[PDB]
Amino acid sequence: TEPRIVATYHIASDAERIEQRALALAIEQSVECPLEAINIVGRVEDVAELQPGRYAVRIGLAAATAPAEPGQLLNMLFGNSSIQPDIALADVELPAHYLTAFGGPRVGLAGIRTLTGAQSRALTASALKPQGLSPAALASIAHQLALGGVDLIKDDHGLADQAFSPFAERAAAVGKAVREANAARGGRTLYAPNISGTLDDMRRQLGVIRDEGIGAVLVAPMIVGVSNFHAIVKEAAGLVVVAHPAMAGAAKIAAPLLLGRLFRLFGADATVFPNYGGRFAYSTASCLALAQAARDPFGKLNACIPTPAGGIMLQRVNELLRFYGQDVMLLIRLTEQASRFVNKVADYGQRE
Amino acid sequence: TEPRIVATYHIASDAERIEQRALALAIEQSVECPLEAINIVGRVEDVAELQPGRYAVRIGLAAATAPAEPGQLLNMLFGNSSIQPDIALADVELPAHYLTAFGGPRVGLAGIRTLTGAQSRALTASALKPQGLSPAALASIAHQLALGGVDLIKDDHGLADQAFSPFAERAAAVGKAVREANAARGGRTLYAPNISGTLDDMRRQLGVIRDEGIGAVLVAPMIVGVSNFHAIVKEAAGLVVVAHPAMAKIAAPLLLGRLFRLFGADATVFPNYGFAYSTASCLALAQAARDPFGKLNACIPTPAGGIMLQRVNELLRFYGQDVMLLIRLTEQASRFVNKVADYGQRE
Repeated sequence: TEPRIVATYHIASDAERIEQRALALAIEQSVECPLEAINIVGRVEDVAELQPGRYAVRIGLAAATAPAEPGQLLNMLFGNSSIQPDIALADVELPAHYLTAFGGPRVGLAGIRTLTGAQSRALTASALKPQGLSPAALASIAHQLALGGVDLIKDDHGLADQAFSPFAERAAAVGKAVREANAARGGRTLYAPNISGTLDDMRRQLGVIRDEGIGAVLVAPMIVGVSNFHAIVKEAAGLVVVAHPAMAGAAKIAAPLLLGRLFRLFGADATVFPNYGGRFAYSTASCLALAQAARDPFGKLNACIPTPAGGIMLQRVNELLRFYGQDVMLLIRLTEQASRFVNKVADYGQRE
Repeated sequence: TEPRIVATYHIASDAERIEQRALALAIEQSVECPLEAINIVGRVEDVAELQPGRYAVRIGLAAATAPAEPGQLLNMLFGNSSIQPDIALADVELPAHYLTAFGGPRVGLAGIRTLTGAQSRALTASALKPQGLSPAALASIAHQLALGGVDLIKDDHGLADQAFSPFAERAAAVGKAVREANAARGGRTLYAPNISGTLDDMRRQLGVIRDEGIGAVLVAPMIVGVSNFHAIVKEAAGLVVVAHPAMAKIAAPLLLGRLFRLFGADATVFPNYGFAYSTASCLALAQAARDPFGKLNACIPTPAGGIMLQRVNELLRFYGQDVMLLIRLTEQASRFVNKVADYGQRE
């Protein structure tokens, strides 16, 4: 008897129709047949009331149907049900063999700490914006940020391979600028350029990263396909792999499960998400759960650093470090103001 | 002045906050900067009240930010905003150069008609289920379906490369069985096996399809990444490319109809109103798939649902005959196929 995947879904339904709805869900994410058309059919393990009108439903899905293949796993978890308006995928309990197969973060929270020199303090990141800029202007900005002691500099997630500032030219100009800053200040700032397109495009761009001696990379798994994201993770070669959540909301998969657990499972070393109280609508509950899914014990897998983003000002730093603890990377006269932020973070939870 | 992409979004907002929300939208899908941090910024071209609490917002996005690269285009259209709960992407008006570059369906509605032998009638499809059967048992089902004159046989979208029926073994067994059936009844039934995994996995599986002489392929673009779906379309070599909506808030007509078509889908599967799709949405999806769209071929809308013998005439009145309805197996199959063939002709 092979152990099942237990997926938890949240369903908007009545008490009258919830039992029926749950069975239909088991079918939809299994054989997708009437029973008359027929170990493989999904089992309704449990139905619980979260509150009136909203249920949690545990479904046992035959592992046979979903090999350790990211796309196919997602397919069996939520492929068809994603089209329904009354359902969200909330959590997934995978058999241990899935965790070993996928392998999780290759560098992880501990690895990034070592690379950046952040022993115990929280880390800092910034993005290169706006995307209209030439690689030189982007480079100049990166230089100022890195001069300020920021741990990780990432591309705007919108930056890809535009004539504006083609990937090759941008990675060179920026990576060069970050190195120079590191040398002058004795820094260990990382740069994560955004790789894009087909798997062919992504590997070519990874080629440039490696050739330029760049130490990190940014990828939006839900854009490029999780199966390809995972493939790149396996080719990353000690690079810090930073995941971005672009298009993660297109289907109703809960953020903590997706950006936290699944992204981590597939190989993300850091994972970007909109902080509560930022421009987006994540609850504090969700942000905390996301952080925990990224960090907490999960088989033998490395932790992934939660990387919150939003209106993160000098005034928010202590709040966020109280909220998240110090195992977090906060994403926010440039060099001066950057140093201000960096020093505020470093000073957290130590003697005045 | 290069023409902009004009994306239309639907927003849940009040009259007091809508103008502001619209501006923030324009920024979010553009520079994603405060203005203090800086023709790239998105332009709010128009704001209109659909119903109280619901606005349609037209945003002019600089084409330079979104090359003709499927993933990146989706990125700039809705990457970030897909995270927000108050917005949906409803339509997109692309500069003609986008249509030319992507190329649309290589076979199209006309081409599938020719391959299938369906001159003017609606077409028919069925899926191989349940998942978990051996390649031989799947093959046997395929044979019975094809014997009934069904135009296209697709893998269950859930079928991939599982141990119980590996892609190579399934494609061979099922492809053979469909050919047999064809030779026996003088048929032209197509088989579309589901390809998946990484782009490497997809090309290997595509290689098996071509080696087996199979005439179609099934792909879920939102699973495999639209950029890779489009890469496969360019390698499909005259195979009918059938899109499946697995993992598809982008409005269904825009995504399954227009965008899938744009990227190269020759047929597009979607849940019929008869899931939660409205009749309005199903009709619009059909139209997005079929109607004039630059010089691009039409993509055949392929509705799926509890489509029964008693539903055929309804659905053909609804969609017209440029449609492929998805749904003693041979006797009951033949009965569906003949019903479809008989629609809108003299008794």
